[PDB]
Amino acid sequence: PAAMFIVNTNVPRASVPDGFLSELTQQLAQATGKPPQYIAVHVVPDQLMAFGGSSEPCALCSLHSIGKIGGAQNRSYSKLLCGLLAERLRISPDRVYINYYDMNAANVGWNNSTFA
Amino acid sequence: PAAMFIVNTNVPRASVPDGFLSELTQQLAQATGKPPQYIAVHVVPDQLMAFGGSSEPCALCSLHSIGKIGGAQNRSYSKLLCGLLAERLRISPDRVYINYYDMNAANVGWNNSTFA
Amino acid sequence: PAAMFIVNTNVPRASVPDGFLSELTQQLAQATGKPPQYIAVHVVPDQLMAFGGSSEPCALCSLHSIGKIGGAQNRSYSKLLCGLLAERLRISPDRVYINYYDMNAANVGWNNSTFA
Ligand SMILES: CC(C)c1nn2ccccc2c1C(=O)[C@@H](C)N
Ligand SMILES: [Cl-]
Ligand SMILES: [Cl-]
Ligand SMILES: [Cl-]
Ligand SMILES: [Cl-]
Ligand SMILES: [Cl-]
Ligand SMILES: [Cl-]
Ligand SMILES: [Cl-]
Ligand SMILES: [Cl-]
Ligand SMILES: [Cl-]
Ligand SMILES: [Cl-]
Ligand SMILES: [Cl-]
Repeated sequence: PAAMFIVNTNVPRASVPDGFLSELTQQLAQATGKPPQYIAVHVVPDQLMAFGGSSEPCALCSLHSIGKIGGAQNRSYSKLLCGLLAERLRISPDRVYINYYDMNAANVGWNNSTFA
Repeated sequence: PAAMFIVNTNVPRASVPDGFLSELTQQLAQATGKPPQYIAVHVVPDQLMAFGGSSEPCALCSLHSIGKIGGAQNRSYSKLLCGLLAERLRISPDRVYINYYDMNAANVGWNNSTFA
Repeated sequence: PAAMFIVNTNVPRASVPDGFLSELTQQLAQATGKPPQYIAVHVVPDQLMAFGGSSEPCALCSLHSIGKIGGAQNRSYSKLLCGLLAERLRISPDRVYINYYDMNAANVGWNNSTFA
């Protein structure tokens, strides 16, 4: 039942608020319905990035999840996650892409095995 | 109609030209037929990498796009992108991998929603 | 026949042993049956990450391969790779995810073309 969220951004590290990784863990566990134990978060600041040819603040993100991915769900995750990047990192939501991936359990390794 | 291009390389940051992300943005806009506003670019230098067991300059890259991905198009993008990586980052084209992803609009978040 | 392996971890760079990239290359070549010349490896230490909300050592990894991906094969790769991360980076196997991707040859660029 794993899920993992990565955010890559040109915002500097010092502008990522204390607790951001915990907030992402908590809110993604609520949004996906998964226990927080199985949510992993990876935040990558200070990146060399451009969005539409502008180097103003932006983010490129991915959510990989075993299940809980689909049309309506992804719209709800995007409202949640773009809102968090706007409020916490001051990145405009129209300068964020988030790619969503529904992983088959047999294609996710954990603890010397897979979830298949 | 988003697209995005990521380059991970062991070439040092000082060797990535200041104009490289703009050059990639413009050349990918032309190659995909998309307005440059829709293209995001991310360059990640100074990485700990090996390609075929050697740590000479190399790159591992990804192009994710809503449409404009397919057998013939991907052959053409590989020539474009190997040319840019060879000239601007001094990477031999046989030390470049590019993974191509045709993303469904429902699986790309932007601006608080998805493109579906 | 390309394959590539990426490990992202919060373990510090100084904790990644000399020879780790070579060990990954050789062990993956053996595991996948591919010649090492086709294997790329990418290790990303010092990352800002959490797994289950905790920032104890963890890793998020990916193996992309043209073929040699499947249920039993991925279980075997997970035992190998978690074992290497435990022995070499001191990361607990229950704090590792590895995502496996079977890439179509037409979607992997190399040297001015694709593998199709
Ligand atoms: C030069 C040769 C040994 C060679 N190096 N190499 C590195 C990565 C991926 C493929 C290849 C390859 C090939 O034989 C082509 C035809 N697949
Ligand atoms: Cl679930
Ligand atoms: Cl934090
Ligand atoms: Cl999958
Ligand atoms: Cl679209
Ligand atoms: Cl080697
Ligand atoms: Cl070398
Ligand atoms: Cl998709
Ligand atoms: Cl070889
Ligand atoms: Cl199998
Ligand atoms: Cl182990
Ligand atoms: Cl594919």
